[PDB]
Amino acid sequence: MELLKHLSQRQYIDGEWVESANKNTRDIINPYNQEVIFTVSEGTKEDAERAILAARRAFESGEWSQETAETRGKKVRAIADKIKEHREALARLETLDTGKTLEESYADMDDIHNVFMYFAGLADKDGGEMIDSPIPDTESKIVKEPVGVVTQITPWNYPLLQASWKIAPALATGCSLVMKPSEITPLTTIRVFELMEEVGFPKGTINLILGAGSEVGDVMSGHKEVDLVSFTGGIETGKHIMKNAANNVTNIALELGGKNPNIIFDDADFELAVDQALNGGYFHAGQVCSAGSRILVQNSIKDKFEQALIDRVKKIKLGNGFDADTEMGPVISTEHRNKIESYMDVAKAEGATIAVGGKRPDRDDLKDGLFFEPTVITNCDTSMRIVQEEVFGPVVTVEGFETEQEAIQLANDSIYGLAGAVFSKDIGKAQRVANKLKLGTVWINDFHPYFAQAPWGGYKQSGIGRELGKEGLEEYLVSKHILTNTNPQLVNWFSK
Amino acid sequence: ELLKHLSQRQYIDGEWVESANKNTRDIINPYNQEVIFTVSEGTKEDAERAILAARRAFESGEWSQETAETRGKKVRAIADKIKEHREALARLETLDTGKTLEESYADMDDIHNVFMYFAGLADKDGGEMIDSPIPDTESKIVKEPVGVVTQITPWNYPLLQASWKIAPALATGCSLVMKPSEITPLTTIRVFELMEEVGFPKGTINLILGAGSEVGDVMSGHKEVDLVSFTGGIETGKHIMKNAANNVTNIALELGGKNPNIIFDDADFELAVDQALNGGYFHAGQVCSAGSRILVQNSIKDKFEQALIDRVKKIKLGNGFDADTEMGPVISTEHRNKIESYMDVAKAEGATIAVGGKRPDRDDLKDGLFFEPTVITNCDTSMRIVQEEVFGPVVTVEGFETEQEAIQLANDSIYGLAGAVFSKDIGKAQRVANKLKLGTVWINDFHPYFAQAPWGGYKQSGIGRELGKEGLEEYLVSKHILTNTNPQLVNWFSK
Amino acid sequence: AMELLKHLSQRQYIDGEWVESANKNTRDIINPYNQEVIFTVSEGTKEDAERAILAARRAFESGEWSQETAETRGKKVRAIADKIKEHREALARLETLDTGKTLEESYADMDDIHNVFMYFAGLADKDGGEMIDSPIPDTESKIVKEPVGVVTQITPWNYPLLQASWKIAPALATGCSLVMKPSEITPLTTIRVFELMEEVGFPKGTINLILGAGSEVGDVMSGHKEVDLVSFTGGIETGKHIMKNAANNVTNIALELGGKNPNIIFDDADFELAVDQALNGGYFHAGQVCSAGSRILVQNSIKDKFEQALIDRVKKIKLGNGFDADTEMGPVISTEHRNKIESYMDVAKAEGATIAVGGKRPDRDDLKDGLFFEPTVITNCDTSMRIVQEEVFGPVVTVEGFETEQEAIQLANDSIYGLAGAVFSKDIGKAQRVANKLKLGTVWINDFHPYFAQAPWGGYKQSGIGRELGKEGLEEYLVSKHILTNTNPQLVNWFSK
Amino acid sequence: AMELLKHLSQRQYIDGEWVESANKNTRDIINPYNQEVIFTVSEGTKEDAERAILAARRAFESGEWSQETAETRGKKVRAIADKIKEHREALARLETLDTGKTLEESYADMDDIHNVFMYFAGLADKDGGEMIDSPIPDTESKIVKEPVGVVTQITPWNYPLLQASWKIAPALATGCSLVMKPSEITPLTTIRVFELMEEVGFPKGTINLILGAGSEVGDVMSGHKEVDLVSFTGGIETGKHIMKNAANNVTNIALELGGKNPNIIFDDADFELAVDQALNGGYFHAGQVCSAGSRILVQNSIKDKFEQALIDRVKKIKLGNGFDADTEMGPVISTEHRNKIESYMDVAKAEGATIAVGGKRPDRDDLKDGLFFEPTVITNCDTSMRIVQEEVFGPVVTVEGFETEQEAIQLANDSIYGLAGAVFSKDIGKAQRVANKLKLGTVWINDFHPYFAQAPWGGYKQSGIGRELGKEGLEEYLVSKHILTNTNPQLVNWFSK
Ligand code: NA
Ligand code: NA
Ligand code: NA
Ligand code: NA
Repeated sequence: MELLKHLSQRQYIDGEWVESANKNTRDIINPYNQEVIFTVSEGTKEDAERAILAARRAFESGEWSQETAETRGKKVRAIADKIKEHREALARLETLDTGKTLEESYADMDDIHNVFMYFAGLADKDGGEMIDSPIPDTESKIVKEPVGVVTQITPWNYPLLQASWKIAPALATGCSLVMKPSEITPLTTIRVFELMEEVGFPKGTINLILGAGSEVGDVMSGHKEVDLVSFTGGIETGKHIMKNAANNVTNIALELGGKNPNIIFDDADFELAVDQALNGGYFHAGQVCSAGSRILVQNSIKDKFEQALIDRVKKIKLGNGFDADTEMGPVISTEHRNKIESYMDVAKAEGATIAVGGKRPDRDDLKDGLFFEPTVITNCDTSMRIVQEEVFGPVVTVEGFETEQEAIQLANDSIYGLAGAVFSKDIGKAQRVANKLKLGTVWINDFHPYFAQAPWGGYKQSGIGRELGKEGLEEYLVSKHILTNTNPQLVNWFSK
Repeated sequence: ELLKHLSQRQYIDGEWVESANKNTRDIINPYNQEVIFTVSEGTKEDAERAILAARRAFESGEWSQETAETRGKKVRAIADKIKEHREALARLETLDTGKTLEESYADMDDIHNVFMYFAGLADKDGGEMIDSPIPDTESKIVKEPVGVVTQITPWNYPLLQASWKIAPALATGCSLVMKPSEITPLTTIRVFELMEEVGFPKGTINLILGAGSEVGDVMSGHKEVDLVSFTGGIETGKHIMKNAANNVTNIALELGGKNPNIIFDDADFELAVDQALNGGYFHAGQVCSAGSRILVQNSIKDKFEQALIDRVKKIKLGNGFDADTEMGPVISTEHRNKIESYMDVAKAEGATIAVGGKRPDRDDLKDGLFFEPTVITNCDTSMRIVQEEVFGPVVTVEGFETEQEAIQLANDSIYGLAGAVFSKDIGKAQRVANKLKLGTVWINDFHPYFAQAPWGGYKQSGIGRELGKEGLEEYLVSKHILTNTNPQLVNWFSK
Repeated sequence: AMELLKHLSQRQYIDGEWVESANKNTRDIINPYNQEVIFTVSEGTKEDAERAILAARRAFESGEWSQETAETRGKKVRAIADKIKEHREALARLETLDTGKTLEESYADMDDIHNVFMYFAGLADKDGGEMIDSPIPDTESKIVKEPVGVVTQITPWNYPLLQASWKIAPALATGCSLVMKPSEITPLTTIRVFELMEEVGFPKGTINLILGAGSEVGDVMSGHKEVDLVSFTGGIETGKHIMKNAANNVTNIALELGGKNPNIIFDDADFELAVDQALNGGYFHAGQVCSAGSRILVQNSIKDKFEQALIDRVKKIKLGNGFDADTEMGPVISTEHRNKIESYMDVAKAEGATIAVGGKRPDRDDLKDGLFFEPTVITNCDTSMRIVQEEVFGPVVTVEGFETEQEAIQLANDSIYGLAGAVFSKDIGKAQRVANKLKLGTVWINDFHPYFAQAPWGGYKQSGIGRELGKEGLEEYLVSKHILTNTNPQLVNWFSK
Repeated sequence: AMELLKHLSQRQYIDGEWVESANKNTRDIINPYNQEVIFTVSEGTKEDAERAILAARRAFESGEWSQETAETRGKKVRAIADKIKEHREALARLETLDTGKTLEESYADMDDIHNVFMYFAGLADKDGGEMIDSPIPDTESKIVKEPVGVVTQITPWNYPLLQASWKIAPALATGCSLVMKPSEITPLTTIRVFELMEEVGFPKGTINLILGAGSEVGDVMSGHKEVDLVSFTGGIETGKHIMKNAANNVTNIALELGGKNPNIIFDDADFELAVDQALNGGYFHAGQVCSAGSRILVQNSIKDKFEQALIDRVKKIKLGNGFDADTEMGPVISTEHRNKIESYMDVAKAEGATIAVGGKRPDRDDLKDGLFFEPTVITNCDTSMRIVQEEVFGPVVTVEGFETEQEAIQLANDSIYGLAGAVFSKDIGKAQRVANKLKLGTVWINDFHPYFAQAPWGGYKQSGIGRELGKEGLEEYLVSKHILTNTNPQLVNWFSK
């Protein structure tokens, strides 16, 4: 690729592109063919610490934290414009690094532009409140300040998208940040740091660490100079991060995936429900925190639905994300493919049926890549691990339900709470169901939509906090009550 | 006499019940160390049963789907019962905690106002309509009760801290399980009796009594809890947060502070002396926001120290029920011993105990848990006595030269709860206030808090806020409902 | 209620004192059920109104209420709420005696009035303004919300105390001083609420009650230089006059002027529900409701079925005394109003519309002395007609057909009004599409009539200006002030030295 | 700027087309520096204004802009902002040519205008309404915020493009259709911004520009039945007339009418700062500012010192061409306006005040052909005088003394106006006390003149109705609709079956 020839291979710490302190590197792979496409620095825990201290120094200097909100918004808008300027190259880089189709990558770049633009526009819209004090002769106000130094850890599935959800509000509010992308997908994050450097930020305001979570993650979540740890990734890693953050009573924001229900009533638009069940299950080979992996279909149409879904799954076009005909790319890594494979064994052992798929494809052009066939698992129930646990692959389970009440009970019967859908032409019924689902986002007759204007996050074990919207911006602010006594008098409680 | 009718049991799923193992605990009055009452000492199985009842009640919808307006009326009824029983409640609080009766009356007036504020807020939101960027879609954000909440309160202001938690939980439609400090359960039992009189669906409210070491882990680590709200010591709070991580549970923590009281040379001097005493010694300094760290400008430091010391010598110690008392005892033998151990630390580090620093030897104080009001001088920021929260009737005094030095010293702690700036130059006070990393800053005052404004800490003083609209938000969760009003097939996957 | 009258004040309330009219003029108040004089009250002069406004101003400038804490103001408003509930029975009876509506309707009003006061009591201390992130370095920018000032409040005869509560509650919660004048023909419950407010206690001049003819004191109330907001609920022609008067001092105006409210019924509506709600929309309080569903728009496919069902039910509506439990519809308010409704029947027929049922005064012996008018359905009409375009404010509905969803919307929006309306359909998606396109302040989906303190109420187009109820209602009683402090002021040195 | 004119449109913009007046009439535009005709534009008719309003209505109902996503509407408003910055130099020159103010003042306006459009671009998609916790079981209650509808916008001659931006930005951000008419004497930058908006692209009829006499088209713009909001910035007498016309259709009005703005200087103010800011308050744009500090209130203890210092500086103010870098104050806007200012000097003297300096046209050769009026200080005056009570809107200040903080507040509030004012004192607590008591929409503490898009601007009392700028400014362009859905509808069964 033309693009890689000019892309930085280094970390960005305190205004400089720097190698790892130990000079180590890591080879980055294209999951389509398992070929090494780039080599980047693999940073140390001391590099992460230096970045955090630089972020703290920059925060205390006030160069960004005391800049006007209006000016901060103009700089965030400049980032947005660079994303659009470089839309094609960024999308290509994301497809090369993550394997998803170019069309999916273009959608991400449009969303990223809009995320930065939304937060640019929100930057100067709310500085706090005046309170009508209950104490005569006092003035009470609540001022909103940037939370401080923030550490930000992003996942491999949508690297630049998830990075934008964190960077945009942090910069808009005046925070300093240290970001570490997934060790296996750093390309677009490196590129966005180049673009941010072009816009221009005070030294130490933005920092990029590259490397293994196992090497630098503990410093990023446990350092005393951090005010907020924002992590998007796996549940076990998230819980560890939160336990680390507790050592300094540090604010945490977590987005950890889900077991997202796709509820299809017998009065759904049937062909729409089939289309959206495929979309829910198989976009990005199901490697989506909000993938519709748990299909709940009304008993009366269950057989019809399974036959239609299976017939379509057999036609899904696997291939290179750069090829126009491809509908589904490979999964991200050998380890991840192996995990998906292990879940097939679990499903069968529990008594479920692998109705279609469940193996690596044999076709010659797919043999060198990390492909896994789109899969439908039938004859399963809520007690099963395959239904309860997040596989994060191109796999859906299908369960039947008899009544609206049973659909709700089954949908809520998981440890998760991120997103889900209800399909029915009876909008009143869909609305009743939506109000009873313990999910951060519920779609009525759709699957997948998210946008900067609305908060995204989970109930239960799917996370803590929200990203996007006004609530997303609030994670990056802290409230201070300043109370002035305008006619102070001695209390005279203690003897004189 | 009040005690003769007070319940001795836990309240679980609409019934007053003993501990599952029939264990009990004797409650002590710190003024004389006498046993005043005996209550059930619950088990982790009792706490679990309460959590499961709260969950069942939440899912039934009897409270969670009640109208917000009606929920507000019930919260207002609790407020009115607090006022109705103000006398008895104040007396119980002084008996249990040792603070003066006048301090307890002030608490009861505040508690009435906390409930009343949240009663009035209950029906004032609901969420937002969003202008969706996707044509032919409707986007709304609904605010729902967070769910089942566990609430753990401290021994210093038991009913006040209980009200900060109960009021928004009930206003929003949550179910709750509360556990007061094992050593100070009396007013919390009484408020449960009063809430039962108001009337709530079975399982909506539950009271567990017992050791944090026995039931705290289940209250913070149970899968059916959606929010853990804890007010207490830093080490316990960290543990609670680690437990809450097991189920990715929301946490709200209020953990105390090392709160600065910054006195400039242009402060109203007698006001600053009065407020330094108030900051340091109300409730024998057992206040999350006590002004234990006095920072005074160098040019008036000597004058200030002499004035403060002279006043400290006159502070009247005694029974909280006696009107002349200005400062009562500290809470327990263990707590007094901890304060005593800090005096040893201070001297070993090279600081000066300028006045106090020991138990008083006056006949009427000998049987109680008294500790003299104390001033520590000749200390600096590197010392443990300056950095660590003693939570007793002790203040340190450090000098500073410039406004910049005052800010640097004030911010040089792991904490961030509250603090004050005293200066007749309001512009200067405002500049300092904007630079202090504290949840509340008072200009020419010390101690004020109220339901209308959020309270909480930066840094290691906590996570989240109590009081105000932000306090209510801890008890809500957002749901984005997106309806596609003209759905079309995407036709991405081949047919 | 006649026993309640033995203790009710007959006077105005000005600057903390119950006072008669300056010229000792009075007015006899009538019960519309039997046209009997039930009470006599003071009929104030324009000088009395001026004295009340000046007292309100003096009180406002003293700060005793305007600078009271918001939390305390809220407690006082809550005290009023509690008095409404305490006196629910007597107030409901007084309202039925004065206005003629059923006692059950009056009880519902009193429950609502309690909730209005309680809502605003709870809202009183929940704002104060905002801190702005200033774009100018070394400045502090804040927006403080203050009471608007002195407010004049003019209420209608249909729901006197309810409409009074909508104005009084936010005015007191925010710290304004007010001067209220109820409809000259229905002052009873307003006098009573002033007695109750006095019991709670407010600073002298904070609340004032003028009694009398809009033709005598209305110009002073809308045109005085010391007034900051004129809030009027009533007829369109009077409202326009009030607004023109208010312009003389560039005074804020809040107006609620009624409507021609559509009740849109699709062929997939729950049919019996739609018939029930069309009756409710048309005939509660004899149709004397700002939001009455006087304009029924029914899908052509079910128009004949609907008209027959509605007409059959209208024939069964029970007319009588509002105090009698069997009564479903009381009389209209006055001779003048009944005559106006009657004149509309002539207009309808001359335009070619059909009076399908009703359209006259009833003859029954027990109804002959009262101001009764039969519930009426007008059919075979179209949007070009005066009977369809103009607000009759009586127990009368028109019925028009529509073919499509698009035509329903076009017809519903083809009026000068914009207050409220409904859409009936089991297809909630369709109902939502229609609701988004109706130019109305409130749209009900599968309901008719609901309003409550938590949500703003008011009209698009000629139905009004501004909103009452909700947070927006409170905002009518506030004014914003931007205070900008330069914390490091420097000379500009633009002009030569 | 004369080269810029060679490419500038001379026509109105109606329903997507640049068009002449229906009667082919034109108007010559003058440069106040030399009274030379610099451009000739169409002078539209009342039928042109009506056609624009009908086009705006048609466009609104088509939904092309009103139903466009808020995010996309914001992007288009941002595009306007970027064009203002792109064309900053030419626009600033055009504004100085048309209005006479200094080029440096015009550059500052263009920077502000960019920021106004950018603020509203960023606000466009940040609301939408509220979800309400309904008090009725089994109902859903929401408040949707919609564009108000069709808006007419009338701007003043002092800051034409700035005032235009305050109106255009929120109207387009919210999805309204608009019809704008700039001051007949200063249309240049408004024509230019319409060219720039056309480049960005809006649906046909969404934006319209009428050019002409308020006396010819103002009545249609304020009195047409298809208008939902009339937004006017200008003189008090015209504003009152506009409000009275708007009343004919119960149309929302937003007015900004100027003020008698106090500049309060305590004896503990930074003295040289107060002198600098008194000059700035009085004489920027030759005092032709809605918020000019024309009414100086100075503590008696320093009044003599202050008057002498102010007068000595006023004598040094440099008058000249706004294009010349040394000029500090340009000419006034027109012959009629200069004559009005002159007539006030006669009034002042007849009332017993002293013209301490200025009060006449300057004689210098390079100023003789222009509409210059000397910077003037009037002393020995009091609150009872017309010169103190009435807005001159020229390069003139009055000076009155006060003894105490209480007297400063009483005098400052003793006018019919309520737009802006300042308090100068190093005692910030005192300045805050005074600021809280001044009945003014904006109060500056130790500053004079600041305004910005982030904070609302507008007047108490006769200075206006409503606010421009900030979130409140956006709200003038929105309307609330309460949609209440009954999710389990049941028959009421009130009326007999
Ligand atoms: Na969670
Ligand atoms: Na913290
Ligand atoms: Na209107
Ligand atoms: Na006004």
